Amino acid sequence: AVSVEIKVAGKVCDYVTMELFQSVSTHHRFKIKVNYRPDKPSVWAIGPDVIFKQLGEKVSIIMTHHESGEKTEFHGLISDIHVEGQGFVILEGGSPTILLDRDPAMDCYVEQNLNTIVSDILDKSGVKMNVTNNPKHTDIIPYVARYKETSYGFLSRLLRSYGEWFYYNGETLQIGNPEIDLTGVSINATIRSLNHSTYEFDPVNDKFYYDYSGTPKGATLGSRSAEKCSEPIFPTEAKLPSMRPAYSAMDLEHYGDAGFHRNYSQLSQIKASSRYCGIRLGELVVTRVPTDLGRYRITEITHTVDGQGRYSNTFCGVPGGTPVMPWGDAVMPVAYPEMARVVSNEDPKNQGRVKVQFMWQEVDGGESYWMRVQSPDAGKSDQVAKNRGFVFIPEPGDLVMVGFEQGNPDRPYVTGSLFYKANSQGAATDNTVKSIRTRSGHTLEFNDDEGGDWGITIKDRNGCMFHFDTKGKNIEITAPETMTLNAQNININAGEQLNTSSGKETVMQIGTDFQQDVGGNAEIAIGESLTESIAKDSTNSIAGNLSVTVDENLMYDAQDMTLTAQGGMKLLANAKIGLKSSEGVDIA
Amino acid sequence: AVSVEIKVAGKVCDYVTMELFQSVSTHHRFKIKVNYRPDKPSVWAIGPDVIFKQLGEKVSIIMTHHESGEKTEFHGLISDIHVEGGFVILEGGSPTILLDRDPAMDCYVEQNLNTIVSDILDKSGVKMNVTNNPKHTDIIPYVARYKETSYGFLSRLLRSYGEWFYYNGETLQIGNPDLTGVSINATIRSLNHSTYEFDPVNDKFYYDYSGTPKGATLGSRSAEKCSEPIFPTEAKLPSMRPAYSAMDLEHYGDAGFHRNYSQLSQIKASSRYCGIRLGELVVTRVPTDLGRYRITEITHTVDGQGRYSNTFCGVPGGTPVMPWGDAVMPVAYPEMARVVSNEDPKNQGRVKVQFMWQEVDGGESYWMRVQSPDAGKSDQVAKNRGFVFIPEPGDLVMVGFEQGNPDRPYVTGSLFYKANSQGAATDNTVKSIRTRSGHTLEFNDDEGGDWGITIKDRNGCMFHFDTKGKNIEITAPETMTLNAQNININAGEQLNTSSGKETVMQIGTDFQQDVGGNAEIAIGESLTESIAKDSTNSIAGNLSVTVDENLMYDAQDMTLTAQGGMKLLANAKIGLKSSEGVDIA
Amino acid sequence: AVSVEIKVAGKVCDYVTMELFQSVSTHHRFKIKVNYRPDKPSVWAIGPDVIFKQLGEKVSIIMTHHESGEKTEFHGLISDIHVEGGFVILEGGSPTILLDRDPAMDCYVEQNLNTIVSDILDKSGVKMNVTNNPKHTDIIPYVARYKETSYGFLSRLLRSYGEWFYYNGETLQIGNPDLTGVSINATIRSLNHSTYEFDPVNDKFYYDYSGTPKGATLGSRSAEKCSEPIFPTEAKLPSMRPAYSAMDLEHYGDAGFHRNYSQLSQIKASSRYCGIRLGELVVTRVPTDLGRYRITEITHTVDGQGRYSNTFCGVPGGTPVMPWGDAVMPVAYPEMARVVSNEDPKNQGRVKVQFMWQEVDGGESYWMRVQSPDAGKSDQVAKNRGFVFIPEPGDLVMVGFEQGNPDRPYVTGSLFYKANSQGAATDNTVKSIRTRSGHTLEFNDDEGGDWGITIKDRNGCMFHFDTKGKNIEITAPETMTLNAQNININAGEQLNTSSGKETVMQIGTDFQQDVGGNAEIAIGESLTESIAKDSTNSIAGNLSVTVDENLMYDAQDMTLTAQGGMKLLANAKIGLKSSEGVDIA
Amino acid sequence: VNGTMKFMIA
Amino acid sequence: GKEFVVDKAMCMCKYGAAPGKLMVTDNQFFRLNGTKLCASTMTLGNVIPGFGICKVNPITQWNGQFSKITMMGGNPLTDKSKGTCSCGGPDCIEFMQTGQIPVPGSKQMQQA
Ligand SMILES: [Zn+2]
Repeated sequence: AVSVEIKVAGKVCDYVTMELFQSVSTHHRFKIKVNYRPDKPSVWAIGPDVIFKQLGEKVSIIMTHHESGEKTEFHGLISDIHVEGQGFVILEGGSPTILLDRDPAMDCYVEQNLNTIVSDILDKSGVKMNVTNNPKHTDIIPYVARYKETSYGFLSRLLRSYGEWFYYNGETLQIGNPEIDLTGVSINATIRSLNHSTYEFDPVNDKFYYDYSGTPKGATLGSRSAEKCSEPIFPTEAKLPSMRPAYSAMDLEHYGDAGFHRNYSQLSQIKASSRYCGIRLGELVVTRVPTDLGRYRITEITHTVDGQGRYSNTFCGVPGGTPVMPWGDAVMPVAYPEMARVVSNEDPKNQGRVKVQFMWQEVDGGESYWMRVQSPDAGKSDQVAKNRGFVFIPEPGDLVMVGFEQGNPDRPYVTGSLFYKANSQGAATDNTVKSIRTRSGHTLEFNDDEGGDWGITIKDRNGCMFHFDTKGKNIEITAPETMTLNAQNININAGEQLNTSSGKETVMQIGTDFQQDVGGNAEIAIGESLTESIAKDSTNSIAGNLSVTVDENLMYDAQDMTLTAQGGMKLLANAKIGLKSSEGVDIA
Repeated sequence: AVSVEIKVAGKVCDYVTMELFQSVSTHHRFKIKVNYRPDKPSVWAIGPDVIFKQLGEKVSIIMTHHESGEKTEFHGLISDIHVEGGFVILEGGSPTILLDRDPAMDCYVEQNLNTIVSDILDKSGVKMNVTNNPKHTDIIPYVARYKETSYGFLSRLLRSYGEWFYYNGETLQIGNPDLTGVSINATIRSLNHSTYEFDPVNDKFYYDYSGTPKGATLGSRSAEKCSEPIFPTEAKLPSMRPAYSAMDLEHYGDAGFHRNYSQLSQIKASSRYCGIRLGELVVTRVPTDLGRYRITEITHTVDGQGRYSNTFCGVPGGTPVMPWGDAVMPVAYPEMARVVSNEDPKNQGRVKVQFMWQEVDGGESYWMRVQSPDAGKSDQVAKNRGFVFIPEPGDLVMVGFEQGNPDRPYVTGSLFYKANSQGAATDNTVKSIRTRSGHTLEFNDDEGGDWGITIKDRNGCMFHFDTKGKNIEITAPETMTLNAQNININAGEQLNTSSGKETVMQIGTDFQQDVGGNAEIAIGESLTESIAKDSTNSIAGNLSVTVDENLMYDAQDMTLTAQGGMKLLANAKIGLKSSEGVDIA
Repeated sequence: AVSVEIKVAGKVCDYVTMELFQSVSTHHRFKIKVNYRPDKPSVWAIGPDVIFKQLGEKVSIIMTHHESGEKTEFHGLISDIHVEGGFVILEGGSPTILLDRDPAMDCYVEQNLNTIVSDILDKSGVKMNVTNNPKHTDIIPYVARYKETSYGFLSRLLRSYGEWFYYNGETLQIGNPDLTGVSINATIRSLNHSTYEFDPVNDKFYYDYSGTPKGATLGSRSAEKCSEPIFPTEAKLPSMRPAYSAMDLEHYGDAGFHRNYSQLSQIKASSRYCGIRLGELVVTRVPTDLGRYRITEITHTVDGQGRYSNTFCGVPGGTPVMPWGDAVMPVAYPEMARVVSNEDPKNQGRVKVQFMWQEVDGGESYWMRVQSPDAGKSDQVAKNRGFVFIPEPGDLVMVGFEQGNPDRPYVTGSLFYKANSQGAATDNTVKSIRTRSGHTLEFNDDEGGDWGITIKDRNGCMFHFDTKGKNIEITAPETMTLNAQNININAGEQLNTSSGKETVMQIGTDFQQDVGGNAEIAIGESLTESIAKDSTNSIAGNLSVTVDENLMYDAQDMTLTAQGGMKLLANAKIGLKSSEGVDIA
Repeated sequence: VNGTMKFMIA
Repeated sequence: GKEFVVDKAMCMCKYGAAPGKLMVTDNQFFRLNGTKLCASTMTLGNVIPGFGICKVNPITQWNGQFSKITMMGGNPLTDKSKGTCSCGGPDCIEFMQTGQIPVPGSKQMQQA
């Protein structure tokens, strides 16, 4: 009925049994039992080697229906060879994506779309495959991380998390929607909850995206009966976060509708079998019992031929018209804090984000996208619109601890910084030093050594210093250049002696009265001339004696001069006493 | 001797094969193969779609024993249907099964097990009889449903508290309510285990050691005796469930110990008896006794020929707690949330946040502590030593979970998103600490610009450190006061004093002024000077005084001595009034 | 031609069937079906509990080949017993099975593999011979046993360092010491892989590319050549375990490469010969040479008829490292700990903490890095640039784990629990930074109260920005010094100077005092003024000098010039005393 | 010049 | 009394018919009206052509002086003072011009 021909490296294979599993969400896998005729040399004569040199060789499986002429063709590679025994060989392998699932590695992609990511992943591998790279989501993804995943694992998780069809069609690896009797039919229906919603907070845009359950696209009659039965069972809305980061409202809408349609496809399905090789993967089949059971899209199919040559066929189907293919073979990774190095902080969005380089980018170079830096205090207020709290953005070259929001490697952030070897002198003796230092040398330091330099210090590199001496209970303010005090009122109160000392000159400018009240003696010593000028009357009152001793001449000038003594006057001179006047002298 | 009758939505079901698994620790599951007679319309005549309207319908299985009269009744719902060609397969189970298909987020703040269970059961449309009688009636400060279905969350929470939680055939029970082949098994297990839990709210280290057996079959005692010498070292584990009191950890440890001890020796048997049902004690006699062996799992099997078979498993009767099994503990990873309050009634600096899942519909967490870069106490501080910056309502916080428990959240930090922050300054030259009132401590590292440190507030006070110019500027819009025992103003160059109004100098004792050179004084108004004792002046050069107006000198005795000549010149008369005369010598 | 003798506690066992499984990567496991003859008392006469007493009893299995005379010897202990109805089934396995039943916390600080292995085996009550000769004799700073049994911890730790760790049938070996059917298999595997590891303590980056093979057969070389062009891009991965040197990562990458390479081609085989033993080398020949293989696992089966069969698998001989097998890496989550010291001998700001599981019995960890909100270095600072507040002993910290590794702990932050925190202020008013002495930088945001900033210590010195009053207060208990080249004291309204005892103006060169208004001086005692040069005084108004006592003037030449009249008034005589003459013109 | 003046009694 | 008697003051005796001029020698210290020695009560004796010839038949007292000035044991003379003579009678010598000539200066050349 069906003739199956297998060609290994272009040569027709003599097989006894063959199994071939194909799926739109999992590797195709073939297992072929090769016959070795007694006349030809046996497997032991050829050897384990020579036989093992067929690893990676192409395998072509062509299944032909003689009655209808329809052909199913599959091209794959060999990944396993078993030589056991009169002695035969087991050729195991499948779609070339099998050899894409063996290289777990760490990598990242910055500001790239799905097309470029898939092209780069497939270019870095040595497996040869025709590729139809047509993803629907054409937007640039800010950051994607490959976290200990194989090439196939990373690509599968990334593409299926975006709703993109990603499967081997038997000849080419297809990304994106392709836009394309029975013997053991079996229809099943299950109770599934369609009352679910997804959420995602975007801090770069400060938006809370919310998506509720969408509308069915591909639904059979059993699907509708199952949906009707399940509607009363789940009256509460199940809220879940997005497994994949969402950067826009439309992005979350697409994520949510992909999830809803996966659920609705699992609402009811078909499990059929036949002996017809024209039933292909990813195609539509209208199933009839001997009448219509619904149109179903084939998601997986197992073509097989036993020893007698009796071809058989068995397949799974989802309601035809489902926009998204089943989620299978894909597992989202879980990421844990990693040490990294800051490479930049010139954030274009001006949000305090930094760009770091992980430890797996140390040798060959590279950097991440912009990630938030966690702060002990951060926020805003009515008086402080922006940048409230602790704002210390890391400098390039800083060793940092990078945590991951939720478990997602695509959601990294800086949890903090580390003092390892190249930037730490450690704690002082018994700690005792707690300092905030910037890159210019601005120091805000507390010294707790009560037997040493106990106190507080605010200083700069140039020499400005402001010191609390707790042991001595002193305060010092030092400016190498000018120091200026400005206030409406200045109050310099000293409980003991007050000292003022200028190196050059003390200049005292008073715009109004000058009150000086001395409770004790006054001692003025002037090393040069004293010049005094009064714009009005000068009054002096002395309760004791007045003694003025002048070494050189004394001169007094006035308009009228009255010298009245309550006791006696004595004018003593050594040369002369002249009382010349222009009007005469009178004794009265 | 057993007859089985199955009713689907009250109508007798014609079946060929029946299967029924029941457990005190997981779902009950049945699988009924329904016969379709050739004369009646086939399944395809009805269609899969009309056979699918039976989803969610009630299935009653009654197996009766003809001799003894003991019957066992089971009530469940249909979850899966398979129309295979043609017959129908009804794969359903207990209503509990329909509670395990809706993973979600939720949180319960300061509620007991009874209220949480009732709320979970009221949020689902699947209805069944419940007996909500948990033994732990205390309120739990915080329980979190983390990516969990209703049944998964309930099972984890109730088994974590040592409570019975199972379908009994007709009712979801929460809280403690001949033979063919026998297989009694014994194993070597460790009874030398302890649990620890530190509670920081009350500052207490709860520690529980392994307890004492209650239900001990002779085989379990034999296994325990054989196991004692094997594990001489006590194995310490943390509590996967938060404990808020010493008695709480005592109960948790006892439940764990009983779960461990019940596994030392167990039974598994088979029969054809309907009296043997789930959760009950059966004295096992060899076809002399073997033990009490409360039934934990039981399988009812009916083949096409009509023979009823029974297989069950038994845990030693008298074991207080039931097997863990279905219960699974979730693992939590850092989340983002918003601070809604910082008004901890216990005054420990804890905050209450609102996670992203409780944003559209509202809600808030319990009190969780905020991690600090520096936190502690000392002899001279004893409280709040370190970095104490409690987040304000509205802040965006990264919330972490101690261990992996979603019920142990703590604020790891705060985040600067689009709304919160402007970016770093050019070349990241600004490093600031600011509070909500506008207080600022800023370091500016831009050596080409405003390099220096600044302590300022929003009203105008400032303590700028101009590093480029090596200057210090202290500015106050109002009075500035300098208080000390001794104050020294030391200027290496010109020192300047200014005042827009009067300058007042108050010296309590003697005042000293030493000037190295010239002393220039300019007074724009009258000068008044008062001296309470004698005034002494010594001029080493000339003394010159010029008075524009009249000069007056009054004293008791006036002595004018000249080492040269004395000259009195006037443009008018020179008076020489004297009450006692004038002497010339 | 193989006879098998089974001895349970030294007594010959009458066994119906036997299965035995030996492996170099997992447990040995046997299953013996002991026969009970009709003439002897049945298992129910004896009683399962009495039969259970055989838990932990030694079992010896000797399989001897009659023609060759070779013997295979196994010594294990019974772990499970199943009395089925009757017969008994013993599932004991190797003694390492009883070492895999006690998960616990533990830590080993500055120990080598030999000491850790000896400690683990000494703490257990399973007596077995051990050849503890691990190749890696260097000490390891920190090893954490996290929710791991003794065997599981030992397995993962010894297979992380590439050591052989397996039971040989009579001894627990740590470190390197005619077929019926056959099946040789080849696989495509990637040898283009590399390992990386950053050491922050040594500030180094360790990179190890894939090594070179030792144990390669023809199939291994063929598979390697076939898979060479399929993986052109190298896959970088981090080390599962920490590496503290370049040679350490070389060893880790070598073990990984050899484990990967050994699976390129492997063998499975069947036999009936008791000369093929676990961990031995056999030459596989077609009953023409398939290669030399090391037996990694082997099964010994005796059926009811007594016929002995053999199934085993082999890795290419010459392979240095055995399969990963039971070894599994644990995943750690944030814990709480207490800092016990911070005296880091490497002077890297690291702290030493004690976890909650090592609290009752004491114990510490190794030094761990402390996370900082700001940390790094610059050209000017070059060390300790950022936020350096090292935790103090007694602090409650949250300990995170780098990656998932329990052996890579670090301090995430400090916690304010009941004893650490006292609570936020009114509406969360006070934001403070305090050290252990009492130094306090405080921001008070209560605009209705003590709004403002404060820098203070516990001895009295204070710097207060009073934002409500717009004032600045600087208080020093003893002395306040102001040093600068130029000091300006600019008062908008008032400059008040007050001194308790003395005001001392020490002017360097010149004194300038410009008064815009009145000058009022009140001197409470004597005034003493000295001038070293001239003394000029200009008065535009009236000059009054009223002396209550005697007035004395001394000079060389005295001239009094009155532009009007001069008056000499006295109540007593006026003395005009000279030497060369008195002229009253 | 001022010349000379008279010393008399007021 | 109004003025003070100085050296070379014009004076006459009540008998001698010649207006002689006073001579001051006891004072070398107290000058006034320029450089004219002041006459005191110690200007006694031949302190004066002593009025030409005597005519008593055809200095010991200086009463009338100013008592508020003491110039070294003596008091200054006044325009109303009268002197005696041992050869004559009491209060015989009088004064008309007391030797004080006011020379006018720049101030006195503005008031005219
Ligand atoms: Zn005469």
